[PDB]
Amino acid sequence: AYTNSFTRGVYYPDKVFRSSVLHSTQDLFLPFFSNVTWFHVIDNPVLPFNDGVYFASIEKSNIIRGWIFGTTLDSKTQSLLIVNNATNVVIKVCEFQFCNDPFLDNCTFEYVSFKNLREFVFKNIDGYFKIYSKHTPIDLPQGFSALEPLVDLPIGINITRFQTLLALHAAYYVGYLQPRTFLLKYNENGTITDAVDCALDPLSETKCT
Amino acid sequence: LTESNKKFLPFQQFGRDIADTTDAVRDPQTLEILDITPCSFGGVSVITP
Amino acid sequence: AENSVAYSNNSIAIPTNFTISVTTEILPVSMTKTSVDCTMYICGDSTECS
Ligand SMILES: *[C@@H]1O[C@H](CO)[C@@H](O[C@@H]2O[C@H](CO)[C@@H](O[C@@H]3O[C@H](CO[C@H]4O[C@H](CO)[C@@H](O)[C@H](O)[C@@H]4O)[C@@H](O)[C@H](O[C@H]4O[C@H](CO)[C@@H](O)[C@H](O)[C@@H]4O)[C@@H]3O)[C@H](O)[C@H]2NC(C)=O)[C@H](O)[C@H]1NC(C)=O
Ligand SMILES: *[C@@H]1O[C@H](CO)[C@@H](O[C@@H]2O[C@H](CO)[C@@H](O[C@@H]3O[C@H](CO)[C@@H](O)[C@H](O)[C@@H]3O)[C@H](O)[C@H]2NC(C)=O)[C@H](O)[C@H]1NC(C)=O
Ligand SMILES: *[C@@H]1O[C@H](CO)[C@@H](O[C@@H]2O[C@H](CO)[C@@H](O[C@@H]3O[C@H](CO)[C@@H](O)[C@H](O)[C@@H]3O)[C@H](O)[C@H]2NC(C)=O)[C@H](O)[C@H]1NC(C)=O
Ligand SMILES: *[C@@H]1O[C@H](CO)[C@@H](O[C@@H]2O[C@H](CO)[C@@H](O[C@@H]3O[C@H](CO)[C@@H](O)[C@H](O)[C@@H]3O)[C@H](O)[C@H]2NC(C)=O)[C@H](O)[C@H]1NC(C)=O
Ligand SMILES: *[C@@H]1O[C@H](CO)[C@@H](O[C@@H]2O[C@H](CO)[C@@H](O)[C@H](O)[C@H]2NC(C)=O)[C@H](O)[C@H]1NC(C)=O
Ligand SMILES: *[C@@H]1O[C@H](CO)[C@@H](O)[C@H](O)[C@H]1NC(C)=O
Ligand SMILES: *[C@@H]1O[C@H](CO)[C@@H](O)[C@H](O)[C@H]1NC(C)=O
Repeated sequence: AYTNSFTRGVYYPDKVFRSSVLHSTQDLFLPFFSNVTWFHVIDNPVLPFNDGVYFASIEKSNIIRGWIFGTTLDSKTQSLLIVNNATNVVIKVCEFQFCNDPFLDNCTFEYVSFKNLREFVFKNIDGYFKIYSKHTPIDLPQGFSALEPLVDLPIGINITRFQTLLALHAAYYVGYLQPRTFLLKYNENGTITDAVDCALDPLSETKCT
Repeated sequence: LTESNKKFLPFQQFGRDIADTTDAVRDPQTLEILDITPCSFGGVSVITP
Repeated sequence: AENSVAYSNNSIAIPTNFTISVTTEILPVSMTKTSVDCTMYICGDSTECS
């Protein structure tokens, strides 16, 4: 299936404080009013990565627990793994495949840390994995939310495909990022309050000009 | 470097000016915000006969 | 609007009443005075660039 993006996916592009300005920057952004694939959980198909992934999830009890990343994903090359087991967050890059634990009655890197909508942006730039996130108490809602950076990792391995992980005893949306130019509005406190996609319609091109 | 009172976000490190120049920094040891001002202005007016 | 003056060689038109019109004219006179510095603008607090 498909559904509208509804002006979502705007994150902070850097670590620079700006106050009450309109800044035009070009980066990997989700295009406005675009198509995102909707999957329903009562399925976790293998999907590609491309230049980046906007992963939104509407949940009430955190059914989605994490993601797996890699190129082959068959215990052949390095495969990244994000797992939240409701106490801490585990990041691995090991090859070993583990079955999903039911919740009824060699690698050189490892890190240990409907009412809810959790939005994440994953992108791999010059061998660095960047994860931006935003969790809000709530098709996607037509509101503007700015995604703050949480996770930066020096991983290095290429990632071309990914797959989500479910807590098998809620729905999610997947979109792809594109190189786009955005006009962002920084208020008095350095928060991104609104954005304009410069290549959507001629009115926004006039606004960006 | 001068003591400042800018409200930096917790993930932000630098503040930028109108000229996209660095105006505020965050010290990496003591997490405080410091403003950067020039050394001294050179242009003074001289009124003389 | 298209107009056509009723012209003939024995007819004249003379006003019998008037009006007093006070109109507005706006004229710029001066602008902002600015001044520049060489080293503060170009390099700025840099001895070797100066
Ligand atoms: C040459 O032109 C001048 C002005 O252009 C005329 O002189 C006088 O003009 C005034 C204004 O028109 C006449 O006074 C009264 O005007 C009222 C309308 O007022 C509105 O418009 C004016 C601007 O024109 C605004 O300031 C005002 O706030 C209003 O928005 C009419 O309602 C009056 O009529 C009443 O009085 C007459 C008697 O005068 C009654 O017969 C009516 O029934 C009514 O009760 C009035 O017209 C003033 O009357 C003009 N003077 C004279 C002597 O008529 C000249 O008339 C004109 N011609 C010549 C030959 O000089
Ligand atoms: C869910 O995931 C967490 C995260 O790994 C598991 O909890 C335990 O987390 C600690 C993080 O500090 C792991 O490290 C160990 O900590 C102890 C004491 O802090 C320290 O002495 C060790 O040297 C080591 O650093 C610990 O390995 C991990 N426990 C296990 C068994 O892996 C938690 O177990 C997971 N499961 C559940 C049901 O919560
Ligand atoms: C940027 O953030 C600052 C916070 O440091 C804002 O300043 C203050 O913000 C509060 C709202 O959070 C304003 O309301 C006040 O709230 C307190 C606590 O609830 C209450 O006791 C007061 O009676 C008042 O209602 C407060 O007026 C405001 N103060 C000033 C000096 O601005 C600031 O507004 C933010 N700027 C933005 C969002 O543009
Ligand atoms: C980087 O390391 C420095 C140590 O050189 C850390 O500074 C230390 O911060 C703690 C914060 O709790 C200070 O403890 C408290 O300080 C207050 C005021 O000085 C005092 O009244 C309390 O009784 C308590 O001692 C500690 O003094 C301070 N040490 C120094 C030498 O300034 C700093 O927090 C570290 N920064 C990061 C980002 O890790
Ligand atoms: C699993 O372990 C082996 C052996 O430690 C890793 O092999 C690397 O092999 C190359 C050439 O054979 C060596 O130059 C490297 O030094 C080895 N790596 C290390 C860390 O010693 C292999 O890469 C490991 N695989 C994963 C996914 O961690
Ligand atoms: C976008 O979604 C709409 C509605 O689901 C669909 O009609 C259209 O074909 C989609 N376009 C692309 C390029 O996927
Ligand atoms: C990623 O792909 C590029 C080009 O295909 C390759 O040069 C690079 O070695 C790959 N990265 C890793 C970690 O193998």
